[PDB]
Amino acid sequence: SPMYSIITPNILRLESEETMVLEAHDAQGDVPVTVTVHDFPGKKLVLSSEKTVLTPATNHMGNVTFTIPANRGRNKFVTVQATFGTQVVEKVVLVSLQSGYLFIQTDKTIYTPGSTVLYRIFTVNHKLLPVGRTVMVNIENPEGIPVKQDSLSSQNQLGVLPLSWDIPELVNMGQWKIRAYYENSPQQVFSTEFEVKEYVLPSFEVIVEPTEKFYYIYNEKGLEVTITARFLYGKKVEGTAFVIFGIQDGEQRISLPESLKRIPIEDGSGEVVLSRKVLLDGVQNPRAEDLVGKSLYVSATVILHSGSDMVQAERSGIPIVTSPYQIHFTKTPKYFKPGMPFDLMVFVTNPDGSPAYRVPVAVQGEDTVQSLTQGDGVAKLSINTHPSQKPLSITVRTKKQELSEAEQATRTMQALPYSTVGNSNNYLHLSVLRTELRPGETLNVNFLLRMDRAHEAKIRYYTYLIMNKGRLLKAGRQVREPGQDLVVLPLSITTDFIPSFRLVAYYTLIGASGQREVVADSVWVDVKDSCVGSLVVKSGQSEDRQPVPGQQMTLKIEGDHGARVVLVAVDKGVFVLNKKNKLTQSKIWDVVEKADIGCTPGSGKDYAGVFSDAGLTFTSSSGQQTAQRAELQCPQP
Amino acid sequence: DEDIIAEENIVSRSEFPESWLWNVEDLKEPPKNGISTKLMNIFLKDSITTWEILAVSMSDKKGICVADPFEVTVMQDFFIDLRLPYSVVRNEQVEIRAVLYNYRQNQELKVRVELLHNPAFCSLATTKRRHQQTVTIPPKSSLSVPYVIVPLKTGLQEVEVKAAVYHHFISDGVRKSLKVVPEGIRMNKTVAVRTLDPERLGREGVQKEDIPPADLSDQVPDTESETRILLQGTPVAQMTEDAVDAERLKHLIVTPSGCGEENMIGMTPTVIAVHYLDETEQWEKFGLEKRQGALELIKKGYTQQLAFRQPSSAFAAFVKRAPSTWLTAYVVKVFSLAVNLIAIDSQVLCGAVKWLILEKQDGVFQEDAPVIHQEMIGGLRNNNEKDMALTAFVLISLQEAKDICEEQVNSLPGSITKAGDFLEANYMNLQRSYTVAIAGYALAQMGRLKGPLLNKFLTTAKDKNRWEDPGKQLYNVEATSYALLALLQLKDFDFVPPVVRWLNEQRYYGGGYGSTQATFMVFQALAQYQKDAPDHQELNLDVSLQLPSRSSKITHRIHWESASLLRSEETKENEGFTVTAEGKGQGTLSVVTMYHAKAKDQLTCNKFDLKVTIKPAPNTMILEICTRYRGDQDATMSILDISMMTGFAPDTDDLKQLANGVDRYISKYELDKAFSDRNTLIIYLDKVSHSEDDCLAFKVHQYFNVELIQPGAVKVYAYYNLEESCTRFYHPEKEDGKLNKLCRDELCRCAEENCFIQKSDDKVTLEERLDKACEPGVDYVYKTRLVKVQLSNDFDEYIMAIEQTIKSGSDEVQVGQQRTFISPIKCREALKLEEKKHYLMWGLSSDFWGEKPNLSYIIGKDTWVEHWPEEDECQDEENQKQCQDLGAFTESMVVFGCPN
Repeated sequence: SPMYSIITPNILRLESEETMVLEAHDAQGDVPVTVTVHDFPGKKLVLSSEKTVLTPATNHMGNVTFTIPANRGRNKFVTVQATFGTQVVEKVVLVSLQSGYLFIQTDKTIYTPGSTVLYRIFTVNHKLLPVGRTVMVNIENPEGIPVKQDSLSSQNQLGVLPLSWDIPELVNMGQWKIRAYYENSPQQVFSTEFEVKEYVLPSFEVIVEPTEKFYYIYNEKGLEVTITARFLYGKKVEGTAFVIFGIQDGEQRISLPESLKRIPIEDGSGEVVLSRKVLLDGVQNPRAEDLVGKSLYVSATVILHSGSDMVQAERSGIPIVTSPYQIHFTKTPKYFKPGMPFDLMVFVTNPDGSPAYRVPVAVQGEDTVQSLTQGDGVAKLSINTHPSQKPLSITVRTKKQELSEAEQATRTMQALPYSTVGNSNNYLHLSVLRTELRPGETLNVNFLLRMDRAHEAKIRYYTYLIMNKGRLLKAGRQVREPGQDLVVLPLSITTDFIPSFRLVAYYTLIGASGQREVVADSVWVDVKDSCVGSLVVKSGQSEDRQPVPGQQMTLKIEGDHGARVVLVAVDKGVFVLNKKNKLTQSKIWDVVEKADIGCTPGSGKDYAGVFSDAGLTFTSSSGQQTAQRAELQCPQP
Repeated sequence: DEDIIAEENIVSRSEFPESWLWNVEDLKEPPKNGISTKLMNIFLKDSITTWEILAVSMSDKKGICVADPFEVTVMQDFFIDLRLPYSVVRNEQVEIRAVLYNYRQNQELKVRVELLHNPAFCSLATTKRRHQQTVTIPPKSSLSVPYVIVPLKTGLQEVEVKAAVYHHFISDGVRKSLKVVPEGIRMNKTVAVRTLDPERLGREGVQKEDIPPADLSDQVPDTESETRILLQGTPVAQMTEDAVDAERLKHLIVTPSGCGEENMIGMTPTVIAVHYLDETEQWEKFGLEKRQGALELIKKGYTQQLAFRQPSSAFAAFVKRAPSTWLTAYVVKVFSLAVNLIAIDSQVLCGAVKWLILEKQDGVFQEDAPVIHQEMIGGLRNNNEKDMALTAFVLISLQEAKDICEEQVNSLPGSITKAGDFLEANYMNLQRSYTVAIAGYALAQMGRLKGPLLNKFLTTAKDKNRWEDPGKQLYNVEATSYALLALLQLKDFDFVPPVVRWLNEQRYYGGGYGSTQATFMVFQALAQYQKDAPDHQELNLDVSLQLPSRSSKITHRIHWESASLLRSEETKENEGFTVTAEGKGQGTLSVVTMYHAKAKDQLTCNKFDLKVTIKPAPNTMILEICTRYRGDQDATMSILDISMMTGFAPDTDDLKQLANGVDRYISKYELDKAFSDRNTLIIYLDKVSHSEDDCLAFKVHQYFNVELIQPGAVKVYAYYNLEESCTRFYHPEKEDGKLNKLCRDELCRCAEENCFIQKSDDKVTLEERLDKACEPGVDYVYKTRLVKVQLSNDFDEYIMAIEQTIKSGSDEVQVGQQRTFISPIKCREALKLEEKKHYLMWGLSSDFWGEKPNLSYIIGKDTWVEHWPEEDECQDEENQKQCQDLGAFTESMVVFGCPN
């Protein structure tokens, strides 16, 4: 039988281009395909209708690109119906109302009563490409009450919407907010805050930097901290600093009055130590072990000798730990294939959350399998699983030399067996060389097959699909000859894979009791976070004689052709006062990656779980399909 | 002077934006490997700092990109950092600091620094004399220059300080603004809080609230206020009963089978189940995929029902059996409710309708072939009121199939009308609850259910929530379902919740022996209840303000979508006004007036007591500083910020004695500095007592001599808070630290100019006196005798008797009357006015103070004060010239006057 199967993303978005992949396995000649998208359940309107032909030259695999209009709080669904020849396959897919993304940029981080707030709203879609839509904007006071609403258009604005709001003289101090949302999706609200306060700009900056990014609880030296004060124009600072320490437990802060010190700031630098004794005496608990899990914060006040300027700065979130490292399995699949090599992507970080470079890690009992973390703090550990249905429990430890075993980090995870169709023991395993991947390179994707020889010759190809930013970027086939256990796919990596992509490949056959079987496997691949194009601002003249108040200067801007660039110049004193809510690229990619429909590093409990967890819906004519998804958000709340 | 840049030739820096370059640029230049480079010329501002320039690009093919920050530091070898506060209080003496920076590697600078005069401020800088100082700034160093000023008028005022070095072409200027703020403290009074509800609290639909003007009794003189009128909407979610759980419908999915009647019996639960789950949207918990099969069953049932369709387009249990009226009507009902689900033929439905209409009848229906299953008709089973009940049923089946079979069947509307006529005529005296309910819903579809009929319909409902009649409960459920459908038609949502609640309390989920009607109707009624969504009580407020100071009317439309929107209207005038609201919904009105209130409690030195004394030491003086924290506990680490008097510097040995232990600290930086250019000092305290004054003292030497000494200052605070601080001033010459000024009713004038007019340079003539004293500026010219000299701590008062009125102006003072001439004590020695002496005095009208009943005179820079020699002194030949000149002056001014 010429089995017809369709795959469409778990969730379909409105006003967004969505792709649908169509397959006709075990078929000959041309197969006419007509795809129609209707609303659920009434089918009142035909939301989409495209056509295509499956020819033997295209290996009976084609696609349909369609965009569902935003037609005029329970979840909403649509019926996707593909018709090949006589056969008709329909599937009910969940729909998100989210039109895209909105990013807000205010010129400053803090404002005086009377000043004007200049802000730009960037309106893009899920491909981060500029669109022209209607946006609702709300100015909101610290209490939460909206004080100015507005409704503008992004059309003919090249995805950039320049706005301003005047702050009254009489105003409520505190954290104000701007909240914008697309007109069609009032449930997706993007926000940015800005502080309102009476202030004057400082003339220098103070930096509170501890020796270590953490504090080992059994360190008699205590927490040593360096204070560095320097003017905003570069020159160092002579003065006096008042430094004081405190212990933070969740949201409860306990100041340590005994730890207060006054030190001279000579040549823009000073040093001050919180002794372990003072720390322990301050808290009413002799058990130092209880301090683990809590953090330390440092507050420093620097005064110039002239007494004409003063700057207070703080460094919080300094974890009290018993280990310099911290192991995470947030990038390692929680499902394994019995009898096949199980790959682990260990993620080792410092107590402050930063990645750790060159850290020896190993599995308990398997000292042979000892790897080293990369620049992203990710190491690869492959083990060998025995054929069984017992849950595979793994315990990984750090093996950093010069470090005692009591201070080595350790973590334990568990993985469940990949259930197969009718206990046929047919497995597929995707492995990838673990290394920081960049656009413009090529990645070798290793397809490893396992099955009995009774039906091993039937497998002639794999169907692989790629998910990026929550949509299908690329789909194709991988030819496999009978006898070959491992084949390599040379995948060309471009900028469309940023920030990360999922590769889910599967094969189908007719085996055992004449049953139609589908075996799938997916893997998550991270990519070096960056801009799609590029944008650099540098000096447009001969260096390096420093400019003068009023002096003309040339600015060299280098970016993508035709691009509209928006600018802002801000005094760093502002940042000495407030350095929060600043728009970066990392935050953009953060939002994008958090709006991903995939919920796992790879694989699933069954062949349907692989598709569902990787944000996909598979539906065959024989009846093999993934369960419905009624949750817009990933597990768990 | 020589070899230095003049003040007027210095252009001060004034451009200090926190942010700028809010510009937009497009990259249209010819690409190089996809990159388009754009050179952009910009003019840097006057700030001496580092700028962070941020760029964000948006391309059609590349999307959004946030560039790395580009830093640009701007600097000079030598510059002024003018450290100004955010705001200062009107008429309060403050000290500011101008910090001069010299960042040359190995070159000291002899610098002259000046504070420009500003009429809006009071300082030693006047229009006649400058406030300059020549300091020496060592290489790689800085120096702090204190200026003591007094803000005179409120608003955005300006401070400007300039500096130039000797023997080099190096100068700098800073011109910054600060906010001057009224004496009082920021206050607001909640003038009014009113609830807006026209439909509830208003008469004839309109509600008028009268708002009183604010009290404003303690309002600071000559200050403005702002009254805020804040309108907001009160959104109220309107409640909805929870729809019956989808799982409780799992049993309604039944495979249809049997003949003409049983088929519909099996078709009813499935159709009504799908109809309910579609509206309440519960296919999520039920299972989306199952709905398809559920549809398949309905199709199946329909097709099977087509087999019993007699050639007359009617229906019966069997093909030979006579066609039933009720069964045909019910098929019409179900099929009409099923058009949204499956493919229903128009010919079948409408044909059935046209059949039913002509063999309806008077116009009223007769069942000529009763259905074989008598348990599927429900409440129509009873022998009583066959005609009315059957009429209601068939009619409802017609009106449900109206929009579909109105085009083909032309006799439909008239027939509906005839049936409606009969139902209208014989509605009263029915009595049976079921019939009243079903005929009530039959009549409500036309809107013909009003008056006494509607009254009977409402009163027949027992317990206000159910249509009950002795017999089977299914009849009551069916009847109550019809009645609920009627209430959903009459838009009577005040009677609906009890009914719906009772239906839900029965827990009847359909299905079973003869459940057909009770299954169809209760779920049709509940589905229709979930259809007519009342989820938000309508909000549409029309609120019009009415201010006396406004020509027109300010109106506001409060809608549901923007109910939470704060609608503010400001008014500078303290007014009483009228608010008129009308429309459905609720709102809140808040009138809140901001103003400036006088404060009895001191707004200064609230957390610190500071006493500063300067006394002649046994020119060397003794500075004594006593401070005390105003708290329950001792203060922690604190700062004493001491600025020297112009020309004075602390004794090194005393400082070295202070720095040793005793819970005090003076840095090596301070102790190493030379005696010269050490005009500021910071003494650190480990703690200050709250119980009593902690006192210290040290000697200060006068290394430089100046005619005008600026008061020094002391500022105490705790390190953790600079705002909670205290500042006192000190001055050797008799003063409480404060500069000389004359204040009344929050209006102060500066009094730091020349004592009078000298008169020292050369010598005075007769022409000189006549020419000067004849100017229009000169208001009064008097010959006075010094009666009394009142010595005071602030200003000397000179009680003078106007011996002769040589020239009179504004003041209509007569000969013999007395007038008081006020002058700063510093001038007492310069005037040398002795009693029993005479004087020639003339002055401006701007020297008046302050009103006619007690009008006093101010001896200012333009006040002529000359000693008038006595007659026996005039007999001397040395005083001859002055005597001749004065006598002549008097004669010419009195007799001839000014010639213009």
